[PDB]
Amino acid sequence: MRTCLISPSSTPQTCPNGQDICFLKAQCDKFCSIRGPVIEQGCVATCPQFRSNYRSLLCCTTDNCNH
Amino acid sequence: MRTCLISPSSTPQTCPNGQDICFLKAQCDKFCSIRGPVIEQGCVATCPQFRSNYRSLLCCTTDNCNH
Repeated sequence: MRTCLISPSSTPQTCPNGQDICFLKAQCDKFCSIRGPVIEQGCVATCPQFRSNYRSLLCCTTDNCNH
Repeated sequence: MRTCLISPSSTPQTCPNGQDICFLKAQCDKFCSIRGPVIEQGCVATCPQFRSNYRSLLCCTTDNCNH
């Protein structure tokens, strides 16, 4: 069913079977002071658990909602 | 220190000690199409779990990011 925006181009793509949630994740690694968070967009079966190094995490259930 | 928006007024509120995450949950009633999801915003210690009636869940760690 679901189509989501995918990294790195933020282009809409069909989700793999069993993954009906779109996500947008901004996470800081050891290099956040050099280049800021890495942005990841994709499909998931379950909204990921929030981590202490996430600037933000959006999970949503409308097509291409993860922007 | 963390400040988050609180529903329904989009009011910035100082989070209590131990709550460093702002969240926005968009949750649908049984009939959602006319008025859209109910938007709940606040401070929280841990990002909430995603539920079967959620159109979106956002967790973030910058002041007033939960919009």
